[PDB]
Amino acid sequence: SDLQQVGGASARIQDALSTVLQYAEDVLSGKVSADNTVGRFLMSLVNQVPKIVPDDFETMLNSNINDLLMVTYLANLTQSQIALNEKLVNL
Amino acid sequence: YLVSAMLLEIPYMAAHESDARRRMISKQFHHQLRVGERQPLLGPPESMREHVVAASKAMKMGDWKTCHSFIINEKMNGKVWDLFPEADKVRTMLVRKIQEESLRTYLFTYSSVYDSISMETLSDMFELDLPTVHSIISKMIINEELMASLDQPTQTVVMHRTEPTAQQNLALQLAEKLGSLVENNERVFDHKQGTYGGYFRDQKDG
Amino acid sequence: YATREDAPIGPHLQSMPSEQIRNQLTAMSSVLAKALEVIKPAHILQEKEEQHQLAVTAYLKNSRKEHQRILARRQTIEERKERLESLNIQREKEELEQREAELQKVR
Amino acid sequence: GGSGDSAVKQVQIDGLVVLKIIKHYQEEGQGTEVVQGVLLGLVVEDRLEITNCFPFPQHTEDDADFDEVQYQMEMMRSLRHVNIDHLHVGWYQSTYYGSFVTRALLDSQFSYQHAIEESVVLIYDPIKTAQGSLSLKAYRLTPKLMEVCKEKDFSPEALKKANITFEHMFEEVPIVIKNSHLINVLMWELEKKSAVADKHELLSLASSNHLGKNLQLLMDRVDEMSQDIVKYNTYMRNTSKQQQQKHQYQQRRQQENMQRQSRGEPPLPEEDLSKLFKPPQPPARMDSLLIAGQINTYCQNIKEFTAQNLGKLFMAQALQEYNN
Amino acid sequence: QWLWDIIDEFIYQFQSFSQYRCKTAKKSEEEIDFLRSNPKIWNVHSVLNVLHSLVDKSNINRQLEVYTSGGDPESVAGEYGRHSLYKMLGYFSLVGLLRLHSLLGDYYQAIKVLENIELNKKSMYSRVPECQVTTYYYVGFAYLMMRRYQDAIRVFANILLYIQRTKSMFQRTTYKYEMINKQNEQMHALLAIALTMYPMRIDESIHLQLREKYGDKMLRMQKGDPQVYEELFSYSCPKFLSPVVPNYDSVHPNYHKEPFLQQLKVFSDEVQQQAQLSTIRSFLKLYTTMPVAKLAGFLDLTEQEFRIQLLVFKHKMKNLVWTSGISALDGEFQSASEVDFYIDKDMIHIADTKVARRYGDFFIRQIHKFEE
Amino acid sequence: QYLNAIQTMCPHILRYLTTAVITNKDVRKRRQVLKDLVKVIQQESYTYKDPITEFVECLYVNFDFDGAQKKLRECESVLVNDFFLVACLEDFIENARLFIFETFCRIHQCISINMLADKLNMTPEEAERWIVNLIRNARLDAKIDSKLGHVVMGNNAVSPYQQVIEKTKSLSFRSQMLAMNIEKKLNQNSRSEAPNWATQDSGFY
Amino acid sequence: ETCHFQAFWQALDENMDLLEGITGFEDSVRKFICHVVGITYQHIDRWLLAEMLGDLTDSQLKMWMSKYGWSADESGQIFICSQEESIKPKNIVEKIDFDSVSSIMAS
Repeated sequence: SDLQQVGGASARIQDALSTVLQYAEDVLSGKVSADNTVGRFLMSLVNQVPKIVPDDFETMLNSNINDLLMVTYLANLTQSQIALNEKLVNL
Repeated sequence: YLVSAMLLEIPYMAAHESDARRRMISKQFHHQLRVGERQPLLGPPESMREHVVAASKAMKMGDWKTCHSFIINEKMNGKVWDLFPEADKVRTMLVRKIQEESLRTYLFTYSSVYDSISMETLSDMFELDLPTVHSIISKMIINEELMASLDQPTQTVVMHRTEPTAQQNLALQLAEKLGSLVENNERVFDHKQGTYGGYFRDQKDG
Repeated sequence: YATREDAPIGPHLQSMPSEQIRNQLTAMSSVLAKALEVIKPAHILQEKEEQHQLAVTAYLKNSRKEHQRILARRQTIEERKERLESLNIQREKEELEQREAELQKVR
Repeated sequence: GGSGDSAVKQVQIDGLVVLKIIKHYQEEGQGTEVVQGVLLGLVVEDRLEITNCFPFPQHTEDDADFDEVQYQMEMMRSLRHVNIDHLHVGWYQSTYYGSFVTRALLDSQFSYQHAIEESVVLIYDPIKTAQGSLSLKAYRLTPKLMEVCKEKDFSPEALKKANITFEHMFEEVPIVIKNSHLINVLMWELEKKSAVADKHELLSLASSNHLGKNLQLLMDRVDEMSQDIVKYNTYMRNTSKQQQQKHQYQQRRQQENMQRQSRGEPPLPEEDLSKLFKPPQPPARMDSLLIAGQINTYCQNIKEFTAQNLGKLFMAQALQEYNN
Repeated sequence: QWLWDIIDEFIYQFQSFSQYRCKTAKKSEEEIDFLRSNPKIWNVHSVLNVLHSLVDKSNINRQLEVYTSGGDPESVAGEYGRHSLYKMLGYFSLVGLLRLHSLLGDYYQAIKVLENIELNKKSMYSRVPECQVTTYYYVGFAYLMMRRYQDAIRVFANILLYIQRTKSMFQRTTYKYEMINKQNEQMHALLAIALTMYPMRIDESIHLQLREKYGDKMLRMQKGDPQVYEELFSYSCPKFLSPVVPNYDSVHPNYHKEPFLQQLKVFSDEVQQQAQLSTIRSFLKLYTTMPVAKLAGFLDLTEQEFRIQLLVFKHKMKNLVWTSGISALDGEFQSASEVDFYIDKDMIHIADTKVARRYGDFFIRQIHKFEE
Repeated sequence: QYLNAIQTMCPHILRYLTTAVITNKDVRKRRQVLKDLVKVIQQESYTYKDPITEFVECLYVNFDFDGAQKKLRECESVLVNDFFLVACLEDFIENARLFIFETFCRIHQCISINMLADKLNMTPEEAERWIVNLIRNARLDAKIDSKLGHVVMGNNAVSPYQQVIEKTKSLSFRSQMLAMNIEKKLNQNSRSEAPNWATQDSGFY
Repeated sequence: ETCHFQAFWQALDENMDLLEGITGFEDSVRKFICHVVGITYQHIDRWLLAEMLGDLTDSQLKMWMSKYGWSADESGQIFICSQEESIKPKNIVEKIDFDSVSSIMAS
C-alpha cells in the first residue's frame, strides 16, 4: 500500500514535470527537452501501461478482474472453511 | 489380464488425474506399474510384464504406434499371441482396441490445449473409421467425460474453455474434502447427540 | 493469459516476448516507469534532492553529537550487558537447580 | 507499555541485522528449513533491540544435519571480543514458503523459550510470499505452556492441557515504529546513492516491474496453497473422524452390548461387563493439532490474507489505469 | 366452555393493559424510569406488545368469524383496541416500532391498505433486523398486492435467506418459526409464475429442495394443467391473509365458512387472469424480431382459426409483458426480448461467508472463554 | 418375472414392448421408460433383431442417425404387416421422428433445416413449423435462423459454479443445521450456569 | 385490465345514463388506451388506433393524434415511439461493483 500511494505520486510529480516541459514552449520557446526525448519515453510508456485501446481489451481486462476477484473471493471462502473445521474440533 | 487392465485403467487415470478420490480398478496392475517405475534404469523391455508397462507409458502419452510395437513384437507373438488358434483375429481386434482407447487418453490429456479439432485429422492420426471416431466422441460428451460440442456441418469438435486451472482444481479437491469433513462431522455430531443417548428413549412407543 | 503459451518452466529460444498484461503489471509499471521519467530528465527533482541532501547532512550533524554521547552511553551499556544480561540468564538456568533441590526437601 | 508477558519486552530488529539475514537470504536452506542464525540483542526502551546476528550454518548438501557447536561457541566468542557478548534472545529461520510456524519450530521454540524467557522467534519472509505483508513475523511462546511444562503426550496431557486451553491464536508483537538510532550512517549514504549514484537504488526499485509481468506469481502462490492447505484440511478431517468414532461410535456399540448383559450379574462377574471400554488411544482432544496445527491455521489464513491483498491492489489499479 | 374461558380471559386482560399502555407511555416519566431499573431484562416489557399482536388477532378472528351480523368485534377493536395504542405518543424504546408493527399486522388482515405509506414514515427509529425482517414481510406483501411482481420477489428473497444475521435465541419468532419459512416460500412461488424469464435470483431465495418442486409447479401450471391452479391456491390462501386460527369445524354451528366465502373469493380474482398472463410468456421468444415465418409460427401457437387471432395477439402485448411495434409496408413484427443477469449471488455472499467465519471465530472464543 | 420370460422364451415380444413405449401418450413416462427399454434391447440384440428394435439400438446405443432413419422406413413396412401393430403406425412414425430429432438436437449445436426437411419428407416451411413445435414441447433453448436455414442450440453449459452450488447446497444446509444445533447446545449450557438464587426475592410484595 | 379495448367499446350499453353521467369518464378510458399504446407500440395504424378508441372518425382522431405529439408516417401509420426508446433494457451490464466490494474487503 506504500508502493501504491507513491505510485500515483510518481504520476503526480510527472504531471508537474510534463507541465514544466510543455510550459517551456508556452512562455517563449523550449521543449527540446520533450521534442523526441520524453516524446519517445512517453510513447513507450503508453505502449506498456495501459496496453493498446480497442474495447476487446477492456472486456478481456474486465474478464481477468472477474477471474482474479473470483479467485480472491475463493481465498476468503477457504479462510471460512479453515475456520469451520478448526471450530468443531474445539467444540 | 494386464492388457485388459491397461485398456480400462489408463483412460480412467487420464480423465481422473485431477480428482482426489482415485478409485484403483486393478490393485495388481497398480503394483506392477509401481515396480517398473521404481527401477532406476529401465532398459528395452524383455519380460511380458515390462512390455505391457512400456506400452502403458506410451498409451498415457496418446502414441498408439509405440504401444502397438511393444504389444505386437516378434518376442510377444511367439510367447503369447501365437498360442491362440486365431492369432490374427485377436491381433486385429487388439490393434483396434489400442487405437480406440488411445484416442480417448489423447483427448483426455490434450483437451486443455485444443480449441477445435476436425474428425478428419483424428481419423488420419489414429487410422480409425470416421463413424467410429464420431461414436466415441459422442459417447464421451454424453457421459460428461469431455467438455466439448460437435459441429455437424464442419465435422469439428469445439472445446468448451471451462477446464479448471491447477488453482481451481486444488479448490475443487478442497471443496470435496470439506464436504467429506462436514459429512464426517455430521456423523460425529449424530453419535454425540445420540446420548449419552442411553437415558431418553424408553417412554414412547408401546 | 497463462504460462501455457510461454512454455511454463523453461524457454528453449532467444528472449523475444511481446507485451502482455498480468497481475501487478499496470500497477508496478505506473509506479516505476513514470518515476524514471521524473528521475532521468528533471529540473524539479534534483533541487528537492539537494535539499534532501541538506536534511541528510543535518542528520549526520545531529548524529556526530549523539555518537559522542553514545560513545559514553553505549560503552557503559556494552560492558555491563556482558555482565548483567549473563547474570540474568545465569539465574534462568540456575533456577532449575532451585526447582530441584527445593522439591526434594518437600518429600 | 507494549511489553510482553512476564519476562520480556517487545522486539526491535535493527536494519544491520536484516541486512545480514538477506545475505544468507533463502539459499543454504531453500527447500529445507534451516535455522539460519541466532538473534543477539539487548533490553532497550520498551523493547529488545537485536543489534547484531551471526549466522548458524549446517551441513546443507540437500538435507540438513546438525554439526558440532564448535562453530557457535567460537563465533559467539568472536562476537564477544570485538562487540558485546553472547546474548542470544531468539533466532531466525527465513526459510521455505511464506511465513509458517511448523510443529518442529514450536518444539525447538519450546526448548528455547523455557531456557531463556527473553525471546522471540523470527520468520524473515522476503519476495517468496509475493511480498506481501508481515515480512518480519515475530512470535514468542505462551508462558502458560512454560508453566504446564513437559510434555503433551497422546492421551494424558493432550486432553488435560487441551482442557486448560492455553492460547494457539496467541499474540505477535510489533517490531518497528521508531528510530532505532543506527539510522545514522545509512542515512548519510542515501543522498550519495540517490540522484548522483542512483544506479543501485533504481536497480532495487525496478525489481517491482518484473514482480508483476512474467511467470505466474499469485498463480503459483494459489497453486502451492491449493496443495499445502488441502493436505492439512484432509489430515484434520481423518484425524477427527477416527477419534470421534472412538468417542461415540464405539461407545454406541459397546453400550448396546451392555444392554445384553443387563448391567449386573449377582453370583459371579461381570467379566464381559467389566471388559467393556478398554482404552483406544484418543478419549478426546488430540492436542498437537488443536494447538500447533491451529498455529498454522492462523498462518494459512495469513498466507491467504497476504496473497489476496496484492491482488486487491491490482484490481483497483488495472480497471482505473485503463479507465483513462 | 374451556374454549371461551381462555379466549375471553385474553381480551379482558388486554383491555386492562390497554389503559396501562396509554397511561405510562405518554406522560409518566418516573413510572417509565422506575421500570427501567429493577429487572435484568427489559425483554419482559417489550415481548408483551407483539405477543399480543398475534394472540389478540387470533381471539378477535374467532369472534369475527363466529358473529357475522350485528358487528361487535371489528369496530370495537378498530376504534379503541388499535388506534388508542398506536396513534398517540410512542413509548421510548423499540416499543414504538413494536406497537407500530403490531398495528401493521392488524392492518394487514383487514383489506384496507393504503396507509402503508405513513406507517413507514413513522418508523423513524432504526431498523433492527428483528423489526426489519417483519417490515419486509408485510412491505413485500404490499408490493405483491400492488402487482409489482419484480419488486416483491426480491423482497421475499432476503427474508427467507437466513443470513440476515438472525440468531434468535429467546423466543422472538416462537411457535411460528416455520411460518416465516413456508409463507415466504409460498408467496414467492406466485410471483415466479407471473414474470419469470428474468430471475436468475431464485437461487438465493429458495433452496434446491423446494426449487425443484416449485419449478415444475409453474411449468405444469401455465403450460398443460389447471391442476396447479387448485393446489397452489389451496396453500396460498392461509398464507395470503394469515387467519391465525380457523374456528372449530363442525356443521352444527355454521358461522365460520360465511366469512371464508369473502376472504377466499377475494383472492380468487387475484390469481385468475394473472395466471393466464403467464402462458403467453411461457413459449420462449425464439427469434427476437419475427418475420412472416415466426409471426405466423406464433399465431398458429396463440389460437387457431379464424377469428380472432390478431386481436387476441394485440390485446396481450399491452398488459406489461411485451414491448413491440407493428409495420404496415413490411408486414413485420418487431419485438423486445430482455433478459436478466448471471451472477449476482457471489458478491452478496462475500460478506455472508465472512459471517460464517466471524461467528465461527467468535463462538469458539466464547467457549475459549469458559473452559479457560 | 415377465421380463425374464421375454428374455428367455420370447425375445420377439420386444417388438411390441418397443412399439408400446414409442407410442405412449405421456412424454414424461416415455423418456423415463426408454432408458430401461434400451438396456433390455441391448441385452437381447444377439437373439432378436427387427427394424423396430434396431431403430432404438441405432438411435440410443450407436447414435447412428442415418441408420436410425433407414430403419424408420423399414419400420413402416413391419407395422403395416403386423396384426397387432397396424393401428399404431401413425403414432409410431410421428413419435419416432420426435425421438430422432430430440437426440440429434442434444448432440449437434447447429442443425440444417434443409437436411431436416429431407429426413422428415416435408417442405422446408413445414419442417420449420415442426421444429418450433418440438422446441416448445421439449423446452430446448434454441434459436432458429430462418435466413441461414439453421437451428442453433443454446449452450446449456452448466457453469462449474452451478455444479459446485448444487453439490454444496446440502453441505450449506447441513452446516446451518450444525451451527443451529451447536448454538442451541451452547445456549442450553449457558442457561444452566445461571445461579438459582435470583428467583427468591419477588416474594415480599 | 386484459386490454381488450375493441371489445370494451362493443360491450358498452348506451341506455345506461349513469355511464354518460360520469364527467370525463368517456375520455379518461381513451387516455388510458393511448397511455398503454405509448408504452408498448412503436407505431400503430391509423385505422387501428381509431378502432381501439371506439371507431373514431378522421376528425375525432385529431385530438388523440395531437395529445402525445404523434404524427403520420409514410403509407400510412401513426408514429408512437422510437424503437430504441420503447424497449429500455437494463440487462447484463453489472460486475462493476468493484468499489464497494474492495471497501468491505479493505481490512
